[PDB]
Parts: sequence; C-alpha cells; structure tokens
Amino acid sequence: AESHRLYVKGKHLSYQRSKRVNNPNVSLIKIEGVATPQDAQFYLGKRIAYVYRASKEVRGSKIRVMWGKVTRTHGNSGVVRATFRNNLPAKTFGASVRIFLYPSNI
Amino acid sequence: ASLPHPKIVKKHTKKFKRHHSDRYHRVAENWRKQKGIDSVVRRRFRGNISQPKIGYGSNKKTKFLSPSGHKTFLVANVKDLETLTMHTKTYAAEIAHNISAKNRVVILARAKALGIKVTNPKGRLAL
Amino acid sequence: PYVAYGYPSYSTIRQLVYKRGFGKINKQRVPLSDNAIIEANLGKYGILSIDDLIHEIITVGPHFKQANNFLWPFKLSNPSGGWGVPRKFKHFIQGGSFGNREEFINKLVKSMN
Amino acid sequence: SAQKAPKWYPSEDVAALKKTRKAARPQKLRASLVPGTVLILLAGRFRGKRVVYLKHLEDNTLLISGPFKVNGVPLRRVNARYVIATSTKVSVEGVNVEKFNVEYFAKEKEIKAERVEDQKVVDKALIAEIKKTPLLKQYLSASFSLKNGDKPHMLKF
Amino acid sequence: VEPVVVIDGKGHLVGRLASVVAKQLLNGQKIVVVRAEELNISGEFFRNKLKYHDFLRKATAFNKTRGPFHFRAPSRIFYKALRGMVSHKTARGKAALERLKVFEGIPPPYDKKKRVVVPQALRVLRLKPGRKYTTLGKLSTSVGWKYEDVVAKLEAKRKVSSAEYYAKKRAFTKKVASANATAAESDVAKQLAALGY
Amino acid sequence: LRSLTTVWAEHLSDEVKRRFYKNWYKSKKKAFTKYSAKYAQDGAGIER
RNA sequence: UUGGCGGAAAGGCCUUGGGUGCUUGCUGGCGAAUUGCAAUGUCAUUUUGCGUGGGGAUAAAUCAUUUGUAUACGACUUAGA
RNA sequence: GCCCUGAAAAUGGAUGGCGCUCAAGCGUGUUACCUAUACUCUACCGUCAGGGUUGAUAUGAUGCCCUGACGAGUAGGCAGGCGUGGAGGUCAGUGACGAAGCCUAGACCGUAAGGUCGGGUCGAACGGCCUCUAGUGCAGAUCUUGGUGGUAGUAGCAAAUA
RNA sequence: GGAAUACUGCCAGCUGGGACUGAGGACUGCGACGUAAGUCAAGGAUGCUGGCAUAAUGGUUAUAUGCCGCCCGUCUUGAAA
RNA sequence: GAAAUUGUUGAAAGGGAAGGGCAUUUGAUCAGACAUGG
Ligand SMILES: NC[C@@H]1O[C@H](O[C@H]2[C@@H](O)[C@H](O[C@@H]3[C@@H](O)[C@H](N)C[C@H](N)[C@H]3O[C@H]3O[C@H](CO)[C@@H](O)[C@H](O)[C@H]3N)O[C@@H]2CO)[C@H](N)[C@@H](O)[C@@H]1O
Ligand SMILES: NC[C@@H]1O[C@H](O[C@H]2[C@@H](O)[C@H](O[C@@H]3[C@@H](O)[C@H](N)C[C@H](N)[C@H]3O[C@H]3O[C@H](CO)[C@@H](O)[C@H](O)[C@H]3N)O[C@@H]2CO)[C@H](N)[C@@H](O)[C@@H]1O
Ligand SMILES: [Mg+2]
Ligand SMILES: [Mg+2]
Ligand SMILES: [Mg+2]
Ligand SMILES: [Mg+2]
Ligand SMILES: [Mg+2]
Ligand SMILES: [Mg+2]
Ligand SMILES: [Mg+2]
Ligand SMILES: [Mg+2]
Ligand SMILES: [Mg+2]
Ligand SMILES: [Mg+2]
Ligand SMILES: [Mg+2]
Ligand SMILES: [Mg+2]
Ligand SMILES: [Mg+2]
Ligand SMILES: [Mg+2]
Ligand SMILES: [Mg+2]
Ligand SMILES: [Mg+2]
Ligand SMILES: [Mg+2]
Ligand SMILES: [Mg+2]
Ligand SMILES: [Mg+2]
Ligand SMILES: [Mg+2]
Ligand SMILES: [Mg+2]
Ligand SMILES: [Mg+2]
Ligand SMILES: [Mg+2]
Ligand SMILES: [Mg+2]
Ligand SMILES: [Mg+2]
Ligand SMILES: [Mg+2]
Ligand SMILES: [Mg+2]
Ligand SMILES: [Mg+2]
Ligand SMILES: [Mg+2]
Ligand SMILES: [Mg+2]
Ligand SMILES: [Mg+2]
Ligand SMILES: [Mg+2]
Ligand SMILES: [Mg+2]
Ligand SMILES: [Mg+2]
Ligand SMILES: [Mg+2]
Ligand SMILES: [Mg+2]
Ligand SMILES: [Mg+2]
Ligand SMILES: [Mg+2]
Ligand SMILES: [Mg+2]
Ligand SMILES: [Mg+2]
Ligand SMILES: [Mg+2]
Ligand SMILES: [Mg+2]
Ligand SMILES: [Mg+2]
Ligand SMILES: [Mg+2]
Ligand SMILES: [Mg+2]
Ligand SMILES: [Mg+2]
Ligand SMILES: [Mg+2]
Ligand SMILES: [Mg+2]
Ligand SMILES: [Mg+2]
Ligand SMILES: [Mg+2]
Ligand SMILES: [Mg+2]
Ligand SMILES: [Mg+2]
Ligand SMILES: [Mg+2]
Ligand SMILES: [Mg+2]
Ligand SMILES: [Mg+2]
Ligand SMILES: [Mg+2]
Ligand SMILES: [Mg+2]
Ligand SMILES: [Mg+2]
Ligand SMILES: [Mg+2]
Ligand SMILES: [Mg+2]
Ligand SMILES: [Mg+2]
Ligand SMILES: [Mg+2]
Ligand SMILES: [Mg+2]
Ligand SMILES: [Mg+2]
Ligand SMILES: [Mg+2]
Ligand SMILES: [Mg+2]
Ligand SMILES: [Mg+2]
Ligand SMILES: [Mg+2]
Ligand SMILES: [Mg+2]
Ligand SMILES: [Mg+2]
Ligand SMILES: [Mg+2]
Ligand SMILES: [Mg+2]
Ligand SMILES: [Mg+2]
Ligand SMILES: [Mg+2]
Ligand SMILES: [Mg+2]
Ligand SMILES: [Mg+2]
Ligand SMILES: [Mg+2]
Ligand SMILES: [Mg+2]
Ligand SMILES: [Mg+2]
Ligand SMILES: [Mg+2]
Ligand SMILES: [Mg+2]
Ligand SMILES: [Mg+2]
Ligand SMILES: [Mg+2]
Ligand SMILES: [Mg+2]
Ligand SMILES: [Mg+2]
Ligand SMILES: [Mg+2]
Ligand SMILES: [Mg+2]
Ligand SMILES: [Mg+2]
Ligand SMILES: [Mg+2]
Ligand SMILES: [Mg+2]
Ligand SMILES: [Mg+2]
Ligand SMILES: [Mg+2]
Ligand SMILES: [Mg+2]
Ligand SMILES: [Mg+2]
Ligand SMILES: [Mg+2]
Repeated sequence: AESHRLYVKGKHLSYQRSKRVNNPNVSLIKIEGVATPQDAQFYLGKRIAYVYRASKEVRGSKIRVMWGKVTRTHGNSGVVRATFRNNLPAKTFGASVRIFLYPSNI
Repeated sequence: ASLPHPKIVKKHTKKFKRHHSDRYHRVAENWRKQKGIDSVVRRRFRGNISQPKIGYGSNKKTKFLSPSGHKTFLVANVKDLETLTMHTKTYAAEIAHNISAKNRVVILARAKALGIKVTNPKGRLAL
Repeated sequence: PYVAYGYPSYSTIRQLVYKRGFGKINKQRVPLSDNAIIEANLGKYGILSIDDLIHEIITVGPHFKQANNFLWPFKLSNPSGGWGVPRKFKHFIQGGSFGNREEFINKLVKSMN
Repeated sequence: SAQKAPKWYPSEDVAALKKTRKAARPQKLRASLVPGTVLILLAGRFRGKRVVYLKHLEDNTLLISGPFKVNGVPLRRVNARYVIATSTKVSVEGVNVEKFNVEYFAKEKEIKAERVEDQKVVDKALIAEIKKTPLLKQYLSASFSLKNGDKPHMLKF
Repeated sequence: VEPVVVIDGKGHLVGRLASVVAKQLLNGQKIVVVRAEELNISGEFFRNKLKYHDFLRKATAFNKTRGPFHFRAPSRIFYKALRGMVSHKTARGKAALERLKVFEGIPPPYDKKKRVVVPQALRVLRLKPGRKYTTLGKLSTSVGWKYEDVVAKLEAKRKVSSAEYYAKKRAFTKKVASANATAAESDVAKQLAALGY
Repeated sequence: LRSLTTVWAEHLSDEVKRRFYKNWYKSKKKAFTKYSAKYAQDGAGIER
C-alpha cells in the first residue's frame, strides 16, 4: 500500500574476523528488532539480499542483487552470521541488507 | 561428446610467481624456491606469497582434462590425427604451430570426417 | 599434568564404542561396523558382540587387557560448550580440568563425543 | 609425429550407475496448514497477497484461490515454504477440489474455458462463506506489508 | 531506524557517548550531537583541567605546526574522543566520521528537530551520586574556548522560542483531547480497547 | 564574528572605483552601476 | 494567493484565500489469471551534455608596457583608450 | 585492605590507543560469547605400509584394484622430475603455402621446474620419442664486457682591466 | 506424617528450526519391516519443478574496499637493521 | 632487431613512497557448452 516491504531491515557490519585476520566467506549481519540469539534463531535459514546499483544493464535495469542465506547466530546481542553466493564487497560494511521471510516455517 | 567426469576443481588457479619478480625487472616470474636464510617467503610469515607444494595436486580423475573434458594430444599430420580414431570421447587434437595452412584444411577435414575434436581450428585460416 | 580423567558410566562407554569404536587389525584402524569384525578378532576370548566388548570393558574381567588393547584409542573433538573453566592446566580441584575428576569425567567425555 | 602416442588410453564405455536406495516418501506438512487456512504469499508474482489454501497437491505444492473475485488471484500452485500460514481460516466444506491435481496444471495465451469456469465454481462457494464473517472480504482484498516496528519473530499472524 | 538521530549532549558522559556514537557510524547510523557544551566528564574540574594541560603539553618539537592539534571547543573535545574510537586513518573510518556532525548549542536545522538521549552514556543514570563531574563547556572555556557566552546567549534565546512553541503544542493537545471526549465514550472506542487500542 | 550585510552609498568617488580595478583605463568601469539602481527605485532594498 | 515570525548555518515555521485531484467514513457494479511453485524490481538522486519554449544581462583578468612604497626568479605595488 | 605521603632529568607520548570513577579500576563468584595452520567429520594431492589381481577377453604387471596411517624444517643426504649445446636410432617428423627467433594486461595443460596453442613481426632452418654426451640452468661474487638510467637542462661555462 | 519441588543422572523416549557435505557408480555384504507377494532410511543422493544462450556461470586483468604483508642475499647465538 | 631506457597516443589510479597476500563490488577481456522434427 503505502509500504510494500516483505523483508526485515538489516545491516552488513563486518566479515567474520579475529582481532588481526578476517574471513570474507562469512558476513555478520545486524537485524532490526533482534536483540538476543534467542530471537535470531527465527531468522536462521532465511534468505538475505544485498541490493545495489550499476551503470550497465542486465535486463532493462541498472539494479542488481546479491543473494545469501542467514547461517547461524553470532554472540549474545542477536547478530547473525550469513553467507552469500559471492562475498559482499566489504565496502558494504554499514550498508543495508534485506532479510526476507522465506523459507517460512510459520 | 566426452566421458562424463566429475566437476573439474583447480585448487589453485593463480600462478605462483617467483618472489620479488614483481620488484626487480631482472627477476623473471618463473617460479624459484627461496633458499635464503632470513627470507620471509621461505619461513612462510603471514602475508607473503604462497609457494608451490604437492598438496595442490589435481584430482587424478579430473587431471589433464581441458574444460571440454578431453585430454589433448598434439598432432602434426593426418597420420597423427588418426591415432585418436577410437579415443574420440577421451582425447582431442591440437594442430602443431608449425603445420602450414594447406595441411590445416586437410587435417581439419579428416578430423571432422573422423569425429575428432580439434582444440585449435580456425588455425591459420583465411577469411 | 597432561590429562583429565575419571570413572566412566555405562552410557559413556556405550556411546564411546558405538560412535567412535574402532579396532586394530594388522595396524589398520578399522571401524566396528559389524560384530563380525569383533568376533573375527576378539572371538578367541569370547566377545563376539559389540556389547560383548563393552561388557568386557566396564566389568573389567579376564581379557580386559586384549579387549581394551584391541580398541583403537578414541579420537575426540574439543568439548562442545567449552571446558567449563577459564584455564585448563590447573588441577580439577583448583581451577578445573587436568586431573582425576572422578564421576565428572562423564559430563566432559560425553561433550567431547 | 608431434606428440608420442599413449601406451594405454582408457575405455570409452560409460559405466552403469550403482543401484541407489532412496525411496520417495510422502511429504509431512506444517501443522499450521489445514485446508481453509488463509495464507500470506511471501514471494513471486502474487507476493503480498492474502489467499486461501485449498488442497495439498501431489507434486508437493499448495492449491490456492483467495479467491479471484476478491484479490484477483486464480486457482494456483504455490510452494509451502514461501507462505506464512495465518491463524484465520474459512470453512472449506463446500468446495469440490477433487478434479484439481498435478496434471490438471500440466503444461499443454487463451485461458482455457475449463479453468475460467472452475474459478467461478470454486470461488462461488468461498465468497459465500467469506461473506459469513465480517471484514474478511476486506481482509483477503488487502495486501500484507511489514510496517516500522513489525518483528516477525514476535508478530503472531 | 530513522535516517538521522540528533542526540542532546547535555548531561551525558563524554567517553560513553563517544563509544556509542562510534559504533553507530561504523554501522551506518548518521548522527548529530547538539549542546556539546553541556556534555559532562567524570572527575572534578581541576582534574579534567590538568588532564587537558598534559594534552596541551605535547607538540612536535621542531615544528609545533605539525604536532598534535589541541582543539578547545567542546564539540572538538568530544570529536577527539570519538575519532579516537574510530579507525580513522583508513577509508572506512573516514566515511564513518562523515556520518557524524557535532555542534555546541543547537543550530537551526536541528533546533526544530526531535532530539534523543543515550541512557548508558547519561550521567545521572550512570555516575554514582556524590561523584564529582566536569561540565565540558566550562572546562572548554578555561583552556581558551572563546564562544561560551555567545552560545549561552543564543541558547537562552532559543529556549524562549522553544518554550512558546511547546506552549502552543500543549494547548493544541489539550484541544485534541477535549474534542476526543465524546469518542472516548463512543462505540468505536470500546471496539478498539477490546483489541488493545 | 560574521558579516551580515554591506550597504554602499549611491555615488562612489572615482578614487574608490579605481580600487576595484586592476586595469582601470581599458575597463568599461561598470563600477557599482547596477547597485545604484537600489536608490533609484525610491527606497526599499537599501532601507530593508 | 493574503499576511506574519524566523540571522546560530535564519533559506525554514505559522497563516489567509480560493481553485482543483483523491478520500477506506459508508453502500454498489466490473477488472485481475498464462508473470505458469521463488530468482525479475517501486524508481529513487547526484553532477553533465544535447535540445526546444519564453524570461533576463552585455565583463574582466593575464601578457607586453609602466612605478619602486616591492623584489634572487616568481611574487608585491603603481601608471596607461 | 584500597588509597595518600615518602616519589628528583633532560625532543612531545603513551594501562597498545581513545577514554573509563556503584568503572570500561582492584579482590572474588557464576554464566553466556568470540576465534589458531590445534581437536572431530568429510572431499582431494602426496608419502609409507599391508592385501587382492593377466585364470582373462587388447589398449600399460614398472600396472589395475582394496585398505590403514602419516605430511614443520637451515646445514645436509637421497629420490622423482623440468630445461640447454652436441651425438647414435627412429617418427620415410615440421617447413619458403613460411623453419628459428622475437612481441603479445590472449587460450589450455602441469603443485612446480616447464609444456602446448592463437595473433603479430619475421626470413631457412627446425622439432617429438628412445638412448649417448657435456665448456648444461644466475640476482647478487666492491664479479667480466657491453649497453642505459635518476642525479639534470642541474654543478658549472666568473683569473689574465674593454 | 503424606506428598510436591529442586538438584544430579539414565532412557537402544517422541518431536521442531539452521548449517556443511552427496566421496562411490551393475550385482555380490550385514541387516531390519513382512502371513506372504514383497517393501526399506540396511556396504556414500535421488525424485520433482523451474531458470540460461544480446547469455547465465566460470578464467584472466585493471581499479576499489576490509584485514594482512619491513629488503633481498650473507655471516651470525641473534639482521628490516 | 630482445632488455634496460625513452617519445607520442590510449586507458586507469594518485591527502608524507611504491610493489605483495586473501576476498569481493565495478569495468575490460576471454572462453568451454546446442543438436532432436519444421
Ligand atoms: N620482473 C618481471 C616483470 O616485472 C614487471 O614489473 C616490475 C619491473 O620489471 C618493472 O620495472 C619498472 C618499469 O615498469 C617502469 N616502466 C620503469 C621503472 N624504472 C621500472 O622499475 C624500477 O624503477 C625504479 C625507479 O623508478 C627503480 O628504483 C627500481 O629498480 C624499479 N622499481 O616495473 C615493476 C617494478 O619495478 C612486470 N610485472 C612484468 O613486466 C614482469 O613481471
Ligand atoms: N596508567 C598509568 C598507571 O601508572 C603506571 O605508571 C606509574 C609509574 O611509572 C609512575 O610512578 C612514579 C615513580 O616510579 C617515581 N618515584 C616517579 C613519580 N613521582 C612516581 O609517580 C607516582 O606518583 C605517586 C607516587 O609517587 C602516585 O600517586 C602516582 O599515581 C604515580 N604516578 O607514575 C606512573 C603513572 O602513575 C603505569 N604507566 C600504568 O601501568 C598504570 O596504569
Ligand atoms: Mg564461497
Ligand atoms: Mg571462495
Ligand atoms: Mg535445505
Ligand atoms: Mg564465485
Ligand atoms: Mg567459490
Ligand atoms: Mg576460489
Ligand atoms: Mg596452473
Ligand atoms: Mg600466489
Ligand atoms: Mg614465463
Ligand atoms: Mg634464521
Ligand atoms: Mg606462438
Ligand atoms: Mg556455541
Ligand atoms: Mg579460556
Ligand atoms: Mg572470562
Ligand atoms: Mg553434544
Ligand atoms: Mg559432540
Ligand atoms: Mg548400493
Ligand atoms: Mg530400494
Ligand atoms: Mg583528554
Ligand atoms: Mg584508536
Ligand atoms: Mg593516513
Ligand atoms: Mg560541523
Ligand atoms: Mg590561542
Ligand atoms: Mg595556549
Ligand atoms: Mg546617497
Ligand atoms: Mg548544518
Ligand atoms: Mg528559501
Ligand atoms: Mg536565499
Ligand atoms: Mg483549503
Ligand atoms: Mg632600486
Ligand atoms: Mg631598492
Ligand atoms: Mg627584479
Ligand atoms: Mg620520564
Ligand atoms: Mg594513557
Ligand atoms: Mg590492556
Ligand atoms: Mg580524558
Ligand atoms: Mg582519563
Ligand atoms: Mg578492553
Ligand atoms: Mg570486579
Ligand atoms: Mg548472557
Ligand atoms: Mg586445514
Ligand atoms: Mg603392494
Ligand atoms: Mg616434508
Ligand atoms: Mg619430518
Ligand atoms: Mg625440504
Ligand atoms: Mg637446503
Ligand atoms: Mg614429478
Ligand atoms: Mg640435449
Ligand atoms: Mg657445447
Ligand atoms: Mg639425432
Ligand atoms: Mg631427432
Ligand atoms: Mg614437407
Ligand atoms: Mg630453438
Ligand atoms: Mg599473458
Ligand atoms: Mg603466425
Ligand atoms: Mg616490430
Ligand atoms: Mg615463426
Ligand atoms: Mg636468407
Ligand atoms: Mg633461404
Ligand atoms: Mg624436450
Ligand atoms: Mg659453466
Ligand atoms: Mg646468463
Ligand atoms: Mg644479470
Ligand atoms: Mg645484481
Ligand atoms: Mg649517468
Ligand atoms: Mg626523478
Ligand atoms: Mg641545454
Ligand atoms: Mg646554470
Ligand atoms: Mg667556478
Ligand atoms: Mg677576464
Ligand atoms: Mg500426620
Ligand atoms: Mg514415614
Ligand atoms: Mg532432569
Ligand atoms: Mg517408536
Ligand atoms: Mg557420485
Ligand atoms: Mg538381504
Ligand atoms: Mg518379519
Ligand atoms: Mg523373515
Ligand atoms: Mg525377503
Ligand atoms: Mg547406498
Ligand atoms: Mg530438468
Ligand atoms: Mg572480475
Ligand atoms: Mg600492516
Ligand atoms: Mg656477508
Ligand atoms: Mg659481521
Ligand atoms: Mg657476532
Ligand atoms: Mg647457524
Ligand atoms: Mg654472548
Ligand atoms: Mg637479511
Ligand atoms: Mg623494438
Ligand atoms: Mg620498453
Ligand atoms: Mg602515458
Ligand atoms: Mg605532498
Ligand atoms: Mg611526491
Ligand atoms: Mg604503506
């Protein structure tokens, strides 16, 4: 209607890392409303999409989407680990990501 | 058109360029193992270039297969080509660089008629 | 100094042999997937089952030397859920791990299985 | 000769597959999906729409109506994992559903006059029931959307 | 959630406000801090003063011009603490600091915008009673900040207009709840409370 | 301290106008010419 | 469209006045499919170039020359329709 | 006990850094959590070991197949390989319809040494396999010779009156 | 006096969500469900549906971004020195 | 007619060196895969 959103807002925070060494193959995601690993278990398995713009066209459109799935839970604050088909650009840190409602077990 | 085979897995696609062949022009990229006593590459300190070792070896099943799946065979003439008649789904024929343009139309012709894949058709080929 | 240990329960032994149970045949670490493997080897002692092995272990008894020696040493993962301590190499009585924790070996070994 | 001929070469005989043991068992369904249960479509063409579950089909999808005269959705396959099952339901007692099956939707444009009646048929039962409980027509008529503050790990549906 | 968050610096605690703001930026949250002169620091004025003088002590010997730069104003005293908690010599951090603004007083765009508070950086909630704490602006002025009175002078003026704005705003919410009376007893009322509204 | 507005008198001595020019002799001396219209309009823009 | 208020970076805030479009406050009549069981999606927002339709305006500066309140060279400062 | 005095050094400066005061300090307790080339499971490369198998029906018994364990490394040892000049043998090998060389932010193969191909430039020779043989592999040696840079349009081109 | 409850422990108790993996390639094994015909999750993934050739996808290369990475060679107990 | 080194043109980058490793966005560039009734 005035709002078409079928997904939960998100943020790409960091790769998985130790103090001095990171692992681009996994990404840590902050999800709106998810404050505890309890809550984040609901979004485990869900599909995420990073949406970005370009110059060239794919089909009629300059908009492209990177796809990945929520994998496990991260820490005590409701962060979530995730893995995308291709790793996220790492400029993407602090950029919005989209956590969908499917696959749905409701 | 070739024996089915599992997914080819290359395990290290990058080149293993010799250390510092980026630094001094006199140093060719052809790999060379660092013998030096202090060398950070030899001692494998974090952040340096990774060296060739045996663990990188290709799967014995997918080794030597080209993206098509044919282990390729070098062919200098039609007699060479015809070694591949039974093994058409195994191997593939690569015309040598020095074979002239006449015999290339000739070798191609027999390879087609024989059902053998030429890796490098459109060889010295006019128009 | 280098080990933690204690007194294993029936389960702990059973689940250790069922999941991780292997045996030694001319070197050759061999999983016990069939009592035939056991009987082929421990049969001269009796012990044709996998629970015959388990029995001969927990009850100790006459052939425990060879019944236990038949068993390959158990390769275990790190404790799922941590070691419970901050620092392992203080004794169980003081700081945890590294020693004879008696019955508490079961909670640990089971989490390492 | 350029290269020297191999001493071996392999067999070009393709090998027969080993005989596999995997049975195809019937699919257990989420307890939340009992025919008559309203659904929320999370993906695809019709995403956002509120629909009505009709039958579990044997290709594993879900029969769907919504019905057409309300939200515009026709009788449709949909996948169980792309749906949220809401806790509101309509009574399905008066819907045939028997004919509709896998090969019904088999790919054989002009909409087949068969289908166009079938929707008029099926939905004629639905709406009459949907009419029975107030505001449900408006409900299925609307689209589902997430609003600021909505938390799907909290929201009941 | 929200594009930009205005934080009222007053009665907050420098290091803890800095810590929460830094993560926001690194996580993409645009931030603006207002009334940085009413920000606080634990410890009594003398201490947090002498502390500054040590900072003041350090400069590149051969050229004081390339040495550590000692910024007096409260917003800058704040930004230092914040920039110290961001990895600012890299591109990421640079970008993140671009997401931040800091002002003493509360300047026009933000003066009519809603301002929030960061409880875990808040002084009264955090510090134990009886512990002494410094007010940033007063310390900032003792090290040579020149703008304190002007900020205060304009702050007093702003507080007048904001008072009158709130006077109208309240009086309207009166006349909104006044006319809400009849519907408070209406049928749609009981309808709504049934579901919790 | 910030400069809010500047208001100029209607007629500027040529000695001042000389100061605004690097090459005065060949310049067309457009001076304050359009600014003086603010007086010519009776008031207002100067007074405001 | 009428008025006010706003100089902290006010460039926004309150207001009159009519015109016009919608309104889910409520009651009707139609449409939606086959985009085929998800991959596809609303177009936002920055600069810049072609263009058309009318509005408005009609400069300097550098070089060379020149002064010595200046000057290693640049720079500085004067002078010349 | 904690804190305070005791408690003086030279560039400006370091609980790692910001900064923290019912701590983001000190003592103590209890849980959750983070991540090593380590541990567990699996795929793949190699090494070592044990077992089966030309009873065969082609194309390798130095094979083919099954199984288990293992993998740090200087000086150093050994192995299996890559590459260059020449030599016997062989492909009745390549080639003026273009050999060799060279150039290719082009392709493929090999863990690697390396191998192969396309395109360009080129002009008269050259390669595969089996063996033989060495004046056989370069980044250094203030190495040798030859060529070329930055320094740099810079130091300078101001004694001997014009 | 009769329970309840905590705590520790066992069940070859029943179930929901997520993740990675699918090595092998006719049959030979050990089994389980069977009154039986036979069926199976029992010595390693199959079934189904869809999507892609102005191309999905994969290689290279340049640039960007996160984290990381001191000059080799040499002697030396110890060299980026 | 190689290299050092240099001119022009084209492309890209550039806040007190540069070059390297992993990963990915972006661009450029290459590819292997299409025959079954008309
Ligand atoms: N060494 C093999 C080659 O190396 C090349 O890269 C390296 C060198 O060979 C090449 O040399 C560059 C050259 O590109 C460039 N056009 C000229 C430059 N002077 C050379 O580089 C040199 O220059 C500096 C001074 O400027 C010297 O102090 C220093 O010895 C060296 N870096 O530049 C790189 C760094 O010097 C390429 N990667 C490739 O052609 C090949 O791998
Ligand atoms: N963060 C600074 C803290 O002080 C430690 O270091 C301290 C000591 O190095 C040094 O102490 C010296 C003492 O050695 C020497 N006699 C000179 C000087 N007058 C003393 O300084 C001391 O002064 C009195 C006690 O005398 C104390 O109150 C004061 O805290 C302490 N700084 O004063 C330093 C600052 O207090 C460490 N840098 C660090 O681990 C600790 O956290
Ligand atoms: Mg990956
Ligand atoms: Mg990867
Ligand atoms: Mg799955
Ligand atoms: Mg990829
Ligand atoms: Mg990958
Ligand atoms: Mg990869
Ligand atoms: Mg390779
Ligand atoms: Mg490498
Ligand atoms: Mg090379
Ligand atoms: Mg050493
Ligand atoms: Mg070539
Ligand atoms: Mg855990
Ligand atoms: Mg620990
Ligand atoms: Mg701890
Ligand atoms: Mg467990
Ligand atoms: Mg476990
Ligand atoms: Mg089988
Ligand atoms: Mg079966
Ligand atoms: Mg300070
Ligand atoms: Mg810092
Ligand atoms: Mg910097
Ligand atoms: Mg500012
Ligand atoms: Mg001053
Ligand atoms: Mg001063
Ligand atoms: Mg005048
Ligand atoms: Mg502003
Ligand atoms: Mg304006
Ligand atoms: Mg304006
Ligand atoms: Mg109106
Ligand atoms: Mg003079
Ligand atoms: Mg003079
Ligand atoms: Mg001069
Ligand atoms: Mg000192
Ligand atoms: Mg300090
Ligand atoms: Mg510390
Ligand atoms: Mg401080
Ligand atoms: Mg402090
Ligand atoms: Mg800390
Ligand atoms: Mg404590
Ligand atoms: Mg916790
Ligand atoms: Mg590993
Ligand atoms: Mg053997
Ligand atoms: Mg070794
Ligand atoms: Mg060793
Ligand atoms: Mg070695
Ligand atoms: Mg050695
Ligand atoms: Mg080898
Ligand atoms: Mg030779
Ligand atoms: Mg010789
Ligand atoms: Mg010869
Ligand atoms: Mg020969
Ligand atoms: Mg010939
Ligand atoms: Mg040659
Ligand atoms: Mg290349
Ligand atoms: Mg050619
Ligand atoms: Mg040329
Ligand atoms: Mg040639
Ligand atoms: Mg000649
Ligand atoms: Mg000739
Ligand atoms: Mg050779
Ligand atoms: Mg020699
Ligand atoms: Mg040489
Ligand atoms: Mg040399
Ligand atoms: Mg040298
Ligand atoms: Mg020179
Ligand atoms: Mg230079
Ligand atoms: Mg000259
Ligand atoms: Mg000169
Ligand atoms: Mg001289
Ligand atoms: Mg002279
Ligand atoms: Mg009693
Ligand atoms: Mg009793
Ligand atoms: Mg219990
Ligand atoms: Mg049961
Ligand atoms: Mg398989
Ligand atoms: Mg059987
Ligand atoms: Mg039975
Ligand atoms: Mg039976
Ligand atoms: Mg049977
Ligand atoms: Mg099987
Ligand atoms: Mg298919
Ligand atoms: Mg790329
Ligand atoms: Mg570093
Ligand atoms: Mg030496
Ligand atoms: Mg020495
Ligand atoms: Mg010495
Ligand atoms: Mg030594
Ligand atoms: Mg000594
Ligand atoms: Mg050294
Ligand atoms: Mg040349
Ligand atoms: Mg050159
Ligand atoms: Mg250029
Ligand atoms: Mg500079
Ligand atoms: Mg420079
Ligand atoms: Mg650097």
